[PDB]
Formats: sequence, structure tokens, C-alpha cells
Amino acid sequence: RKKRIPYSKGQLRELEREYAANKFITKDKRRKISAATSLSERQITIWFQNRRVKEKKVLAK
DNA sequence: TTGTGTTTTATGAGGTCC
DNA sequence: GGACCTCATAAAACACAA
Ligand SMILES: [Mg+2]
Repeated sequence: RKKRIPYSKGQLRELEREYAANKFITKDKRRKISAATSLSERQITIWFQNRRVKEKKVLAK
């Protein structure tokens, strides 16, 4: 497949800041995050998908 | 500092949207 | 005629009882 590479403190800080601002990434913010973090647009899109799955688990009960 | 449950990336199947 | 997300899933890495 492709062996996963965990994101740095600096990369996660940027992703969580945007996620806190909006649960859904805009095309414009995805490019900004891509430039800031060196993650691909694809990675940023997937991380948002995964973050909403995590937030959904937090609505346990 | 072992072990092995949870959390974090990453994928592909199957959906919505004129 | 493509871009987008939710879902179940797998595996690498983490967190921390033991
Ligand atoms: Mg849907």
C-alpha cells in the first residue's frame, strides 16, 4: 500500500487550528496548509476526513 | 522495558451533487 | 462529466498498564 508517515507537531498545530476554524477544508485553505506544512492537498483532505471521524467518536453518549 | 489496546495515516468502495 | 465527503478497514506508532 503506502507505509504511513506521522505528521509533525508543527504540521498538526496548523491542521488543528484550521479544523477548529472550520470542520470542512476549503480549496483556498487546503493550498495554504499545503504550503505551510509540506503535506499534499490529498493528505490535508484525508486528515480532515479522519479528524471528523475522531470528533464523531467524541460524541460517545 | 517488556506487551498489545488505542490512536493516527491511508486506501478503495460506494454515495451525493446539475 | 470530476470533486467531494462518510464508511469500514489495515498497519505503523503511541501511550501506558504491567
Ligand atoms: Mg454522503
